[PDB]
Amino acid sequence: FADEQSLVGRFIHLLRSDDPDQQYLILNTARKHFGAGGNQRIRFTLPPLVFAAYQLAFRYKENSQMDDKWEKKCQKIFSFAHQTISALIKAELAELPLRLFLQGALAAGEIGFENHETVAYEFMSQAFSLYEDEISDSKAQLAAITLIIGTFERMKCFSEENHEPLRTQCALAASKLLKKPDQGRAVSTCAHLFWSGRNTDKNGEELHGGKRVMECLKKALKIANQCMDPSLQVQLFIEILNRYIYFYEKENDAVTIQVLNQLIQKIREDLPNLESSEETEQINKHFHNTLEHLRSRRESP
Amino acid sequence: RMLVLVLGDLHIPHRCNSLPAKFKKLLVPGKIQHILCTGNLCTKESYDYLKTLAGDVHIVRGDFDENLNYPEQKVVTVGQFKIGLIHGHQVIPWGDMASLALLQRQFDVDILISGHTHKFEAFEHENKFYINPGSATGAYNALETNIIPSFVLMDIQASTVVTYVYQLIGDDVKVERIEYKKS
Amino acid sequence: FDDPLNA
Repeated sequence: FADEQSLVGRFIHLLRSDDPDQQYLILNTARKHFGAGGNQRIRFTLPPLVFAAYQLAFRYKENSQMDDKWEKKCQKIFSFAHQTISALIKAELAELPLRLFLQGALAAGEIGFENHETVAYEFMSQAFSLYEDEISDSKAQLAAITLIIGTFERMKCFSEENHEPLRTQCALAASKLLKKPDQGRAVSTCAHLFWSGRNTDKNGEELHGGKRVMECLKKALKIANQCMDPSLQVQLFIEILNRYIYFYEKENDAVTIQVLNQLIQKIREDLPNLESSEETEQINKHFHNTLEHLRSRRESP
Repeated sequence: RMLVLVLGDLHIPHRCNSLPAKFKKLLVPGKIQHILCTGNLCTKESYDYLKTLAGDVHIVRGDFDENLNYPEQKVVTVGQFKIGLIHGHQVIPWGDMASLALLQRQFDVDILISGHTHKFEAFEHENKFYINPGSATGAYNALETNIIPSFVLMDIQASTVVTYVYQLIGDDVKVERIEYKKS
Repeated sequence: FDDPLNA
């Protein structure tokens, strides 16, 4: 079942030499054709078909003047790729169709055909649906939610009514992780959507939500205060502190220098509270490097 | 005298059947002492290719790697240089330079190398060195439409990395070099 | 330019 790979990998390259009009028909013909492979072979046989659909949609935008229906054809491409990934879900597949839906949303956001906002929103909605339903391992949940936040932070096709659902659902899903360190890391990662992530209502510029950013980090510190393991606790404090540094260096006026001082004070308070090991040597070097960065171009206290 | 090969994001066979011919010709066994791979060579086939090129192969899990073993992040030493390995999809924003240097601080590596951007970048910041080869096969990236296949190899002398970058610009392979010496 | 490989 792991053999036809390169075969399709061959068919996908050579076919890229034809015409997009024909390229749709050939992909469509390989569709029911390859889906008849079974619940075993399509694991390695349909992902190339999905990526070929996305690539061909970009190619259709390439001919935006030589074709007046490239928007309609792109709606066709993304609906066909939706059906293709849903077929991958039918064979009980949790983590691969999730990334495929995220990639579909990213591509639809960049292409910019007519009705592409709804398509990208729908792909993201299914990404969250597979995240809630079928992914249960803590490690896989953390990896998936980090993937969702990274992907979602980069697209700028949503309006605030459409941008806010995924923002808040990222906040909730990341906050409902199993382990406590996982929760802290995901909530800390969530600030990037409020700061860097863009939306259409600002005509392209980022939200620059400075004050919501701190609320995410402040919730991560409250979680770090519940780790019940000094070694891991202090590490979470150093990580969260470096997130504070990241936003302060990007002109987040709501990141007061005093918060930096209090947070570094807690670490100096309970850093000697651990004993020698390789792990503590790395933790000490992490913190020492963070301060030595602060000392570089010494600005304020 | 040691030379290593850093390459990733081949995406075989999701978006790429195989590497570019000129590339395939330039990578021959024996010359390359170590191989540091970042991206997702989605199938073990390409892993056995990288094991053909050299004996010490170091890969890290990417977002699309169906494998069962690759670690999310690795820190390996070559000679005297501390090298950090990570694909780069957990380094949010994906291409953020300020976010990568943060990983450097946490890692305490002298050279931190990542991918998932499919854009090659080699720069020195805060007296530390950051390298992103990109896709050796010039795979598809949703955010960049004019992608140039590239890879990088660094010959760690002794407290001195020289990094050469091969690129398939047009038809012929154009190369560039950036140098960095230990802090 | 130079190369540990070919031209």
